[PDB]
Amino acid sequence: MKYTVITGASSGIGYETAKLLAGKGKSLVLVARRTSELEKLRDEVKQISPDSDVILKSVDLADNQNVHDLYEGLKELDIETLINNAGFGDFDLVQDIELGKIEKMLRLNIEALTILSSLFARDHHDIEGTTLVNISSLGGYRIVPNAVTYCATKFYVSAYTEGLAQELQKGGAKLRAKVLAPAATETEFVDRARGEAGFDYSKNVHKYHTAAEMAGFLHQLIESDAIVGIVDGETYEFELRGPLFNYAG
Amino acid sequence: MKYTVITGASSGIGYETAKLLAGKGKSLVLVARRTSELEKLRDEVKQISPDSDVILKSVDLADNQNVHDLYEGLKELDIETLINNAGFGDFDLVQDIELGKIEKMLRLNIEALTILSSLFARDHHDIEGTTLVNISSLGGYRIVPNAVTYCATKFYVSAYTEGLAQELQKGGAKLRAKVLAPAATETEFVDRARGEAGFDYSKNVHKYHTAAEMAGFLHQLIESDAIVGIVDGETYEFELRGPLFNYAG
Repeated sequence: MKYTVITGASSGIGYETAKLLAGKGKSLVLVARRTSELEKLRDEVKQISPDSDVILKSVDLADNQNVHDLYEGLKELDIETLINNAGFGDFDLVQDIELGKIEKMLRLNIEALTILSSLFARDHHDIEGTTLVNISSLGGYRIVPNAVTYCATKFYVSAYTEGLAQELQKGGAKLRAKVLAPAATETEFVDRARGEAGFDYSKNVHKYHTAAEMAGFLHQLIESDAIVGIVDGETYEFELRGPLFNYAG
Repeated sequence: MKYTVITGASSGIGYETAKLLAGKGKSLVLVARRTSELEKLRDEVKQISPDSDVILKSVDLADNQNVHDLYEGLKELDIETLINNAGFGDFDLVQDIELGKIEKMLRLNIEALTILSSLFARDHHDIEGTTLVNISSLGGYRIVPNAVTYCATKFYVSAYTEGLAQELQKGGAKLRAKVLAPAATETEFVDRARGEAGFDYSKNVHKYHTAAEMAGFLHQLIESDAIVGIVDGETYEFELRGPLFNYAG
């Protein structure tokens, strides 16, 4: 009846978020390219919550028109939450990057996120109980060597979302906007970012959250009054906080 | 024989930079859409410096292919400096924006700048005497109400450029990357951002630099060892300094 839209639902944080919210009886619109994985997730959602309605959207969100079309197709649904989670990364020096991939990364991590945020805001700003959650990274607040382009995309996500969140608050909007900033999380991110499958976090990363743990944090952020949900890089504690960037409003 | 590439040369900061560097006897590649204004600038550059060679590129940089084709066409030139100055803004709430314009803004402010930075770095990283200068904004370090999307584009430019600059330094590169962050500057920026010609800074803005003053700052940043050239929002003093963002390298 009321729906949560999750982009990048087919694996990782998005997948676990779907499973967690199914635990709360929510209906879901699950968006990704991998139809097969979406269908697997759907089965798992329905096992957790038989009365959850699930809508699958097999869509490449790296195309701006595809994003517009996606949103237009939801017009007959009551969306209470929209989660802009689809995204990927890259490891390489700038002088070494493949522009096809980096261009796509800009279209996905920045453009698709801006298009859906904008369209959601346009027709949810005055609707009670609505929430926009954009997924940045701790890398959207502090730069990581060998990941400059990706970090920059997340600085965009962080600044955009903090700006939007404060615009809505100050303008008396009913819509709330939030930003999740994970650190290391065990998903397919490293595999896609290095361009080779089967990275093992247990044998390569000293500190990381599971995707299930990150989904829990995401849920805590939604239910909170805080704008920012960020993992501390030193302690790996999850912190609900106010905007981190300077704001001239 | 050695060239400075200036994007957005047809008005504002870019225009004044061309005239200043002409004063230094430099040769120029001037890029923009307005052929007529490019030719006017060319006349003025030649009046300042008859021995400066001037190459004009009438190009819409909001199309990624056009940016690639632009760069490939300079292959026979010796580029010592590339300035990613083309860009525009918008004033409006997120819920009120026009997606065509904001989509274009992402393609120009973010994508064209990334493409040219990446391409320049690819074949200049080890070349003595080369400089990349990306034009951000004071709004790429502090968020301005009613300009959230644009500010996010400039947080991208700031983080990308600081990240790149540090990557190059840490890696022993000969190439130097810099970021200029103007505050209010008397250009066509307000006209294009409100979608309304004829804005008068003298009667509407308490503090602003002229485009000529900002060109001078730009020149000081190139000659400096500093990564960041930023205008103080309270004093409007120009400061040469190091990265502002948290960096983990």
